[PDB]
Amino acid sequence: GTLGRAIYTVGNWIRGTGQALDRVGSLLQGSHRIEEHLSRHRTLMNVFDKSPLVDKDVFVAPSASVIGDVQIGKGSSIWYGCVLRGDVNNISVGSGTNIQDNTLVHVAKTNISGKVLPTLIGDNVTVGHSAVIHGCTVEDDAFVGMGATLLDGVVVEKHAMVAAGSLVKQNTRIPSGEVWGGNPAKFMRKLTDEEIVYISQSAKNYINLAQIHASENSKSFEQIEVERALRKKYARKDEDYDSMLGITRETPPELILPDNVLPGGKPV
Amino acid sequence: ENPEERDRKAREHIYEMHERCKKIKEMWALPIRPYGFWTFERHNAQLRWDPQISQVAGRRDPYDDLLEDN
Amino acid sequence: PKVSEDKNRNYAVVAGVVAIVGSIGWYLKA
Amino acid sequence: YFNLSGLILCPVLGSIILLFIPNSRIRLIRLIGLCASLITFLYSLVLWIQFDSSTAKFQFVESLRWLPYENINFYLGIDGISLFFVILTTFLIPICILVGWSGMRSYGKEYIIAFLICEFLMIAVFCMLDLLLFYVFFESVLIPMFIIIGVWGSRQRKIKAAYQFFLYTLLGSLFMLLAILLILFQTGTTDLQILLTTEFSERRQIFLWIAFFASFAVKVPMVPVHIWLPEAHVEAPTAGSVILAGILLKFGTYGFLRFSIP
Amino acid sequence: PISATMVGALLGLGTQMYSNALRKLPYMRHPWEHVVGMGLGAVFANQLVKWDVKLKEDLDVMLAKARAANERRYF
Amino acid sequence: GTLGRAFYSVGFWIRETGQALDRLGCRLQGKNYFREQLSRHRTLMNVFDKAPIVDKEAFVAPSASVIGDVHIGRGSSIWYGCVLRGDVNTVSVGSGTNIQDNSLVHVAKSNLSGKVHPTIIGDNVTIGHSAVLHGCTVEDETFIGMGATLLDGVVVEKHGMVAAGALVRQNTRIPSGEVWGGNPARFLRKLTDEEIAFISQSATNYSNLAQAHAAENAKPLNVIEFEKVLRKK
Amino acid sequence: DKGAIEILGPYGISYTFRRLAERISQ
Ligand SMILES: CCCCCCCCCCC(CCCCCCCCCC)(CO[C@H]1O[C@@H](CO)[C@H](O[C@@H]2O[C@@H](CO)[C@H](O)[C@@H](O)[C@@H]2O)[C@@H](O)[C@@H]1O)CO[C@H]1O[C@@H](CO)[C@H](O[C@@H]2O[C@@H](CO)[C@H](O)[C@@H](O)[C@@H]2O)[C@@H](O)[C@H]1O
Ligand SMILES: CCCCC/C=C/C/C=C\C/C=C/C/C=C/CCCC(=O)O[C@H](COC(=O)CCCCCCCCCCCCCCCCC)COP(=O)(O)O[C@H]1[C@H](O)[C@H](O)[C@@H](O)[C@H](O)[C@H]1O
Ligand SMILES: CCCCCCCCCCCCCCCCCCCC(=O)O[C@H](COC(=O)CCCCCCCCCCCCCC)COP(=O)(O)OCCN
Ligand SMILES: CCCCCC(=O)OC[C@H](COP(=O)(O)OC[C@H](N)C(=O)O)OC(=O)CCCCC
Ligand SMILES: [Zn+2]
Repeated sequence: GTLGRAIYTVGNWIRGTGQALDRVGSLLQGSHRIEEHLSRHRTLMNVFDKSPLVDKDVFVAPSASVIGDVQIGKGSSIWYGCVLRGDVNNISVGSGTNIQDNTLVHVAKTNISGKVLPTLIGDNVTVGHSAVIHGCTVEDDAFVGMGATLLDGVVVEKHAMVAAGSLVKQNTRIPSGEVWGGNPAKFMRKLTDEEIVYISQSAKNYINLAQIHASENSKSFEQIEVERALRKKYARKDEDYDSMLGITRETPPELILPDNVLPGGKPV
Repeated sequence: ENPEERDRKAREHIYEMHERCKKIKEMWALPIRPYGFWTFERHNAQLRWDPQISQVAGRRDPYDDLLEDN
Repeated sequence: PKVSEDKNRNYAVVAGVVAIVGSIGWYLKA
Repeated sequence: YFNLSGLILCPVLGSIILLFIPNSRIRLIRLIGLCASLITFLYSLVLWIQFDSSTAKFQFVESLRWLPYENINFYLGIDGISLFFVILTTFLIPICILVGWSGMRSYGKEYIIAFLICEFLMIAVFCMLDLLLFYVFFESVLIPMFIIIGVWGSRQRKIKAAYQFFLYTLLGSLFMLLAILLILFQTGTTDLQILLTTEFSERRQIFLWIAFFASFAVKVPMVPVHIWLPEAHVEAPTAGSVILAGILLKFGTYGFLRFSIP
Repeated sequence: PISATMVGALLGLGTQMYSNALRKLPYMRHPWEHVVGMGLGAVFANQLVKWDVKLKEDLDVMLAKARAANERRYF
Repeated sequence: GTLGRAFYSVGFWIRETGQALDRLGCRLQGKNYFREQLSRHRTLMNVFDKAPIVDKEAFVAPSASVIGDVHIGRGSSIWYGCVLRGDVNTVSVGSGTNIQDNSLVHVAKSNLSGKVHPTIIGDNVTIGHSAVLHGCTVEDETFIGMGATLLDGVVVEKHGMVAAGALVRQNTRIPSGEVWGGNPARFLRKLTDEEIAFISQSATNYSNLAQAHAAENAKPLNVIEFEKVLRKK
Repeated sequence: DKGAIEILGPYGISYTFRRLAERISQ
């Protein structure tokens, strides 16, 4: 009531004094420090009357930048720092195809070689970290290693692998079952069936892993505070005192991950 | 420094230091148990409390209560 | 929204103000 | 008016200022340490100028109470014997700082801080006129030199040499401390001006002289205890050897000149 | 000269920045508690001197009483 | 200098005291909105006096990180994800250049390797995607390939092309008109007139595209999105 | 130096404290 109003007025006076002190301290600094501002980074951005068509189930990290004419299929994911600039031409990410951290997918100017085609990444493909894609046509069920660079004109066929740290030269086709790699990107060896199983399992594991990141990067301020309080409260445990009190403190469901992301599916 | 003041200070320092030295040696000469510390007032408290509780039941001379009737 | 709602927190603020004022008076009056 | 207080407080301020400076600012640390050492050296040179050379009384005397009954107190004074030792011990420190100029990026602030604490503790040794506190600052030099030998040694042998030096110094120190205690109990004070005017009995003179010799002969190696000096000298930084050879070997001679012989 | 107020203030600032250093924090982490520590150090040093004077007076009185008690042995 | 740094640190002390007072005032009123974990990223970050000098008609992406003494010419562009960090020395970016997406142009972090050479970028210079320029100096009208890793002490002459994926070793000069590629970088072929014309036109194409991206980035922040994020149930 | 002075010194034979401190468990 009256006490609450008085305390509110005192708080207003204290806030005013604090802001005045902040301004004075900024003046003494010589106005050399550039003040932090509200975030102006747009996750999804239009360029030329063109909008991305990100699907409902896609996980697009807040630090990612899906720009221009980008079409992303169900179940796929775009991870932190990844850039998909489709301003000049089209980029079509398939279903289940995840583009990993700091990866760049950019399409050519439709005339880099005269008969350029858009970047068509297929289904269930996985692209490694820091990879660079500049106009490829990666077919479905493929693997691009981390750090690999695919120049314009290349076509990674189905069930083919590009080794990490490779440079696929322009107009180079990787046949099915090969593991082409190296800076010249020459033939290395044939793929075993275990490698194919590994590719499929990695794609499915990343599909299952994108869900917890999506559920964590979209929480509101109120939910974040509650989860932080619960995490602090259950960080350390004391079974002796709980047994002495006859209680059993159990971790809340908000701090439990699905068993499909644990190393071996640990229920207990 | 003024030569007279320095010498005067030195002599005064020696003299006062010798007096303080004698005082501190006599201080160390003091025994741990003072001469008749049981004679002190702080160490004589039963002599002042027992007369006040002399008539309390449980401490009386047996013949005391036999004469308090009259 | 010019009202502080938490009654317990308001009493803590009042107690802190009283403690500061009393400490200042104690250091001044004696 | 230049007195013994400022000459001792200058290294104190120099070491305090470097104590709260970020280690990334390597240039500032070196500049401030060198400036403090040079200011202390100039202060000593000025102290030389105003030194009277016709009086045997101690000059620039300063006092600060230590025991509540003024039995023992911080008495600071210089004479014609310990003036040049103070000048030398303030002159050697800037040279020690300049020696490790190039490599100072690796040692850090703890190097110059250690040398400044060394200077502060060695200026007070040559200026103390109280027997007990002369021992307190006499054997306080171990910690800075222990750190200097161990932390910034050359090879893995640095652990052994530090142990040997520290152990010999302790063996001398406590056997001298017993004599200091016996003198304090009998005389009543530990002031040099009073201990030089007290007639000691003939029997007690030999025992006290031997006990004083035990601590001093280690720091001025005569014959049987000269086995720590070579190892400590070789297993020491270049500036560290200058301190051990320039000043720390002058404690025994000064101790004999100031206390034992009178 | 060196008064108790200035040595107390320096000790308070030093102990505040020493506490900040011990916790791997910047020296001047919270500027207000540095001022608080300076004030508390000055107050503590002044109170220490004021207590030391009274303590010496009381010790002198007790020692006078002890010497008087000892001196009576000779009668 | 040293006098300025003391005033800067005192400014931090006073600003911290003011912010603490503001937080205390918020807490008396019951508000706790200061606890929100907002991103502290600044597209232009200064290190004491060293602050980036960016021309008015230069596109800098909001996610690009420019730190220290960095100079951007008129018509240049720093695209998404770039990190232009010059602190021990300066990073000079000319006019008409285009640091493309996820590219790194930084200077050495210590003097142990020797002297920190400033990074200089000419005019109409095309830096490829994910290209790391570490203390080099490229002349104008040159092309740096995708994934290139130019090291320090490297001079790329006028009309010089560094092939994609190449790694130019330390203290290497690429002669004018020659293409250097592979690991390590070695001479491969001489540039043709058509490639020179394409290099000239790519700079203008990206300069025109950066204007459109800047126009789309200068639009007022959407309020519908802000309201939607505020109410999440 | 390396002989009698060292053996009778602090570590030639005075290191028996290792053979003396370890016996304190009794
Ligand atoms: C660890 C740091 C080491 C620093 C010490 C070396 C630096 C030297 C400065 C030491 C210092 C501060 C102590 C610091 C405490 C440490 C901080 C504790 C933690 C804090 C976080 C005390 O030093 C003086 O104090 C004197 C005591 O009075 C003592 O003199 C002996 O006393 C007799 C006894 O009765 C002996 O019989 C006799 O032989 C000596 O005369 C001596 O101790 C010494 O002279 C400086 O003196 C300070 O106190 C007094 C002066 O007295 C001053 O104010 C006084 O107030 C009234 C008196 O209450 C007086 O009425 C008033 O007139 C006076 O103005 C102060 O303004 C200031 O000058
Ligand atoms: C530029 C020149 C001036 C420059 C100098 C400017 C000076 C500004 C004036 C005064 C500065 C005051 C300094 C006093 C500061 C005291 C410490 C602040 C204490 C404080 O957390 O606040 C109240 C607490 O309530 C009290 O339990 C105890 C709080 C009682 C004390 C609060 C009373 C403050 C009123 C001050 C009078 C203002 C009069 C007007 C002043 C403005 C002038 C117009 C908020 O509790 P809370 O539950 O929401 O949250 C707290 C808080 O988050 C942390 O302490 C803990 O993390 C948390 O556990 C919880 O305890
Ligand atoms: C003596 C030689 C001279 C030394 C120099 C003396 C100088 C005078 C003293 C200067 C002290 C300066 C300190 C600056 C003021 C900071 C105090 C803020 C403490 C505070 O806000 O309260 C919470 C903790 O309480 C606390 O931290 C209270 C800690 C108290 C510990 C000791 C308590 C008294 C014990 C009796 C004396 C010690 C034994 C002596 C025989 C902080 O909370 P938070 O935000 O940090 O987070 C949770 C951590 N709990
Ligand atoms: C004049 C400014 C008063 C500002 C009072 C104030 O902020 O209290 C908080 C501080 C730090 O304690 P917190 O862990 O709650 O940090 C809370 C942190 N401020 C935060 O916002 O996260 O308390 C002290 O140590 C100071 C004790 C001496 C207080 C006089
Ligand atoms: Zn491109």
